[PDB]
Formats: sequence, C-alpha cells, structure tokens
Amino acid sequence: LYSLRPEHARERLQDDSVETVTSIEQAKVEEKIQEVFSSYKFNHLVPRLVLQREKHFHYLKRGLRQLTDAYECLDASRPWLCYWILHSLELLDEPIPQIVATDVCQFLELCQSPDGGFGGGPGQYPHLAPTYAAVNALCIIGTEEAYNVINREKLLQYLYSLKQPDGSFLMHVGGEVDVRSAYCAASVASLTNIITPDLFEGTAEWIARCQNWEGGIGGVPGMEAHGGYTFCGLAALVILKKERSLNLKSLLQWVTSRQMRFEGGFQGRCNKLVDGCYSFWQAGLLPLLHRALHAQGDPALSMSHWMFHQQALQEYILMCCQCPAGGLLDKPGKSRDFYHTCYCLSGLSIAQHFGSGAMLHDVVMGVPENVLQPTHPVYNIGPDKVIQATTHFLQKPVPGF
Amino acid sequence: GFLSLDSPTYVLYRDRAEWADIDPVPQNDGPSPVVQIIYSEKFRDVYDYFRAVLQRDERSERAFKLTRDAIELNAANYTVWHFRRVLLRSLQKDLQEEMNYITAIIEEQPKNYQVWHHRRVLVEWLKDPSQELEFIADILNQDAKNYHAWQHRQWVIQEFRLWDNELQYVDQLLKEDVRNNSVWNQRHFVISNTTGYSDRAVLEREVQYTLEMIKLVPHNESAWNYLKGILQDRGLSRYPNLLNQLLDLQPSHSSPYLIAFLVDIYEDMLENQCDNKEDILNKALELCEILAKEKDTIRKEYWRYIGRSLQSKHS
Ligand SMILES: C/C(=C\COP(=O)(O)OP(=O)(O)O)CC/C=C(\C)COCc1cccc(C(=O)c2ccccc2)c1
Ligand SMILES: [Zn+2]
Repeated sequence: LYSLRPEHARERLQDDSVETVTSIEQAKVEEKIQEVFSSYKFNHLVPRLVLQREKHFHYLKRGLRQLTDAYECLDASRPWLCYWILHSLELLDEPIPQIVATDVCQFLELCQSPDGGFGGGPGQYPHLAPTYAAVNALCIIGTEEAYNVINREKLLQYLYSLKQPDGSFLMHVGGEVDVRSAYCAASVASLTNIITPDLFEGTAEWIARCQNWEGGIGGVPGMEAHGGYTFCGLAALVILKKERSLNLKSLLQWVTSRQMRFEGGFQGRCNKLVDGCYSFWQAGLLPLLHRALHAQGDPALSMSHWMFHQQALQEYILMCCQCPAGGLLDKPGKSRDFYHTCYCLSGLSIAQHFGSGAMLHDVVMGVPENVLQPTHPVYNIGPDKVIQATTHFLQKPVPGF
Repeated sequence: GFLSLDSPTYVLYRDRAEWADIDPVPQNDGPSPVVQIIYSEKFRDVYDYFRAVLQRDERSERAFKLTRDAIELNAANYTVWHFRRVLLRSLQKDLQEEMNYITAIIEEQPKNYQVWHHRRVLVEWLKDPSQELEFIADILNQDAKNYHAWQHRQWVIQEFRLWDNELQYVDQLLKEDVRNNSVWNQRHFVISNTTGYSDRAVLEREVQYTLEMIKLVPHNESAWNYLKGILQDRGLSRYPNLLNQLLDLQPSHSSPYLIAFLVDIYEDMLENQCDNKEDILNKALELCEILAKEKDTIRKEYWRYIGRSLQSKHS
C-alpha cells in the first residue's frame, strides 16, 4: 500500500508556519486520514483492502424502492436517485430484474414532460439535470421498453428551447446557465441520436471560454476552475469532437495537480479538501485526455496507465470512503449517500481499468474481488450500454419536424 | 400572516379553514413506485396543496404564501420556485420585501442554486445592484469560498460595471487567507477585465506581489498557479530574469512548486529555440525524474509523460 509506506509521512502539509483557514482545515483532514491509514498498525492486523460489495448492494437495492424522509431534499432529483443506484448496481455487476426495470421505466415516464425532457419527479417541470439522469438510467436498463420511454421529438424540441445565441444552454426555462447544461444536452442528444446540424452551434466555443488561467474550467466564463465543471466541459467537447478547442496541456497540468499527495484522492478546486466523488469528475478526465492527445497522435502517452496515481486513488476510496453499513462517502466522518456511492464506485472503476486501442491494463488494489465493471468516461454508464443505446437510436433518424 | 413552518403552533394545511375549499392533489408515483420517499406528514401536506393550487394555476396570495413553505421544505424544487416567480408578478408583490426574503433564506442555505438564481432574477427586475456587493461579502465572511457567492459577485460586477473597489476587496481577503484560490481567481477576473496584463507596469506589479506571497508561504499552490497563469500566457521563456530569480530560492524556498515551475520554463525555452538546447533539456529531464521518483510521486505518471514528451520533442 502506497499510502502506508513510511516515506509517505513526508507528504503531510507544510504550512510554512503561516496558518490560515485553508491550512488549518486541510490539516484536520490529513490528521483524520492518517488515523485511518495507521489503524492497522495500531491494532496489529494485516491491511485487507476489501470493497464491501454485499453491504453496498443491500443499501442500493433498498434505496431503489424506498427512502426515508432524509431524502426529502432530493424530492426534485428522483431521476438522479434512479441513475445513481442503477449505475452503482451496474458497476457492482448486479443485474436489474425485468420487474424492477419496468417499474423504473414507468416512473421515468411520469417524470417525462409532454413538452420534452424530464422533471425531477412526477409532474415537475422539465430540467436538464434530471433529463440527463433519466436518459442515462434508461440506457443502463437498455430494454426496448426503456428506449421507447424517451419521446425523441419533444426532447430535441426541448433542447432547442434552452439553446442560447452565444452557444450555451439554460438548465431549464427561466433558469440558469453553466457548463453542466451543455454536457447534459450533448449527452442525451448524442445517445438518442437527435443532433441536428445547428443544435450545438457555438457550444464548443462557449465551453472553451470557461477554461481559465488555471487550466481547468469554471461554471461560466470568469469562474474558478472546478472538477465537476471541468469534467462536463471536456466530456461535452469529446461528444462534439472539439476537444482541441481547449488548451489540453494546461488542463492536463491542472487536473493532475488536483490529486492530493497525502490523501491520495482528488480535491475539487485548488486549496480545497479531498472528496471521494471527485474520484470520478477529476480522475475521469484523464481517460478523456488520453483519448484526445492520442487522437492528436501523442507519442509519449502511456500504454498501461492513466496519467494520475491509480494506486493512491484506489487506496483512498477503499480505506477512507466506505461506510461499514454499506454505501460510500465524501471523506471519513461524512455520512453515506447514493451520490457518493455512485461516484466513489465510478471513480474506482476508472482507477482499475486502462485502455488505449488494443491496450487493456487493469490495476485492482486489495482482494481481486474488488474489480468492478468498467464505465464509459464520457457518459458514466457501462461501455456496452453506450454502444447498445447509440446503435439502437441510430435506427431512428434525427427528427426533421 | 406568515405562520412559520417552525412555529410551535404550525397547523397542517388540511387542518386549515381558509384552505378548506380546495382539495389536495396527492403525488402520482404509480402502482409500483421506485426511489420512493417516505414523506413526513408536513412535507406531504404542503406538497399536496402546492400540487392543487398549481394544477389549477391559482394565482392567489394564499398560493404565494404556501410556496414559501414548500420552498423551506425543499429549496431545490425548481418548479415551486418557478410558480413563486409567476405569483410575484401577478400579485404585483413588493420585490424589495422579496429581496429581504431571499436574503434570509440564502443566509440559511447558501449552497443552494435556486436561492441564488432567484436573487439574480430579483436584481434584474429591480435593476438595482445597490445591496449586492455588501450581501455577498457577508456570505463570504461565513464561507470565503462559496462558489455561488463568487459567481453572483462576478455577475453583479460585470452587469452593473462595479469594478472600482473589487481589487481592494481582493487584497483584503488575500490578507485573511493568502491560500484562498477563489480570491486569486477574483484577482485575475478584475485585472483582466479592467487594465489587462499587457500593461507592463501591471504585469510587473502582479509578478512582484505574487513573488512576495511565495516568499511568505512557499508551499501555497495558489500563488504559484497564478504566477504561471499570468506569464504562461506570453511564454515563460519571454522572461529571462525569472528563471534566475527562481533558481535562487532553490535552497531557501524550494518546494516542488519551484521544481515544477522550472520544468515549465524549460519546456517553453525548448519550444522557442533556446541556446544550450542539449543542456537545458537534460535539466528539465533531471527535474522530471526528481519529481517522478522523489519530490512529487503522486504525479509520477504525469512527470514521466512530461519526460518522454520532452525527449520526443527536443532529442
Ligand atoms: C458549486 C459546485 C461545487 C462547489 O461545492 P463545494 O461544496 O464548495 O465543494 P468543494 O469545496 O469540493 O468545491 C459545482 C459542482 C459541480 C458538479 C459536481 C458537476 O456534476 C455533474 C452534474 C451534471 C448535471 C447536473 C449536476 C447537478 O449537480 C445538478 C444539481 C441540481 C440541479 C441540476 C443539476 C451535476
Ligand atoms: Zn463529494
């Protein structure tokens, strides 16, 4: 274990004897993480990195049917809960009973708006986030019933209703704009084959304006570079085949600088705290950058590894992010939730599976039963589901109106 | 008459007479619900009634007051926020009282998107930005890195052209925490939208300031990234003295940020036809190995790539 090596203690924060809220909070985290790393030594047991599959599974299969009122704050994000859970099960190789699947299809049907797109629950106005989630869920299920749920003409019409003159998209009508809306749109339109010629006109340019002095991408032009927005911006560009619109080098330098030398996991933005969900938004960028630089025929690219420390990340997630009762989380001391379970699991899979053409190199830390199903770095659903969905919807032509 | 959702004497809407006429529309989750939330009686109650007034599109003062309860139960429900803005215009509500409302709920839930978007819509309607910089500063006094707060600040400053005092504010927060990257970002936002970095005097002022900050906190990554960010533009090799000046902190302020910044300067020298190319290249590769094997092993895959790529390029 890279984290447990003695030389690793040298990675602890050096505050230069100038304390600020930033150094003080980072220190608290490193202290907390250190107690976790060293627990084995203090209890004299041999470290056993084991992904608690059965624990995670009961938590997931349970949340997929019902949730306590703690989830009232997610009453407007129900298609998200379906996506996070169904996607987590998928990574855990847990299949969806034809009965559950149809129930989910029926539910998302209630969330779907008569004017295209999906709402966060039965009867809610459509919004791009739950639309992205609903569509991703339906593709994970991948049945003809699931695919048929999506009204492709109203969906395209809906995207057009959010399209802006500058290339951006509103998240919903009378709503806000940021890099997430472009990704939600590019994701659902590509998967469902509704991309017309002018739909994403000027979108690659608008997203490129979101890249700042840091190399990363902010929510809108001018904003601080963030891991969540940077994944959306780059993944959207890959879908649009415009990755080259970004300074890929400065971005590569920024994302790799986000891995915490000590904790091993990724932080969202410079000088903030590590968080397990970033195992996906940040680490997920490396596979994307790999593909892009290789598309530019980059000779120096690795033939076996992603450009981040895959070992340290897997160690952070396994030792520091699992809840004994099942479910994964932000960092030690945090409460488990379906969002973090989805992204900690998603980021683990990215850390375990490498691929670049004919090259396929796995790196599974701990018990080999730790290997999870691979995840497509752009859509974040199984690679097979993506091929299966696009191949299906390609049988339908792009809505002419 | 706002009966607080928290009030000890708060009563369900169904147990309320001024509501009695309207029948509550429950939620249709289907015969076989999934990710079904076991609502509390209160949550369930307010939403069945919200559903009812919305289904009938009842633009009443009573509907306006209920949305407030539905928002407090779930501030992320954008549909409710939507209807609420609908009612703000119909009933012709005092938008200043509504600014007071949104100021209060943002203080309570500053990390919510809806609350901030709503405030923006109000500022647009009233075309009044007078309270903004002060309100936002109070939120940043609680969480100096709130992304929404910084986004809102950027929008108010750009829309209403309130640039004059932001660089001073930035200096203030940098004194408070020189590691606050949101502030280093704000610094670049202000400068690039006012003077720009082509003005050599400004550039000089900024590169010197940043260098002092590095002296004080050599391991503060933000100062380093800002230094790279404003010079990287014109090409780090365009600045001869800089390589020297950093090679001096080599024993004093020599974190792996200094090491990395040197590989950055070398990278650019190689690309811009530098003298001693064979020499400079070995250095950059030496640093790349010191980094990959010793100083910055978390980024070994990156530093190796940098090594390879550098060779492939200037062999
Ligand atoms: C404010 C902020 C980060 C700042 O958070 P902070 O707590 O300060 O954390 P850090 O310190 O780690 O930055 C933005 C984080 C962005 C992320 C995680 C991008 O995630 C992808 C995505 C796609 C589509 C929708 C969403 C939504 O989250 C969503 C939610 C509601 C409505 C619609 C869509 C996200
Ligand atoms: Zn998180």
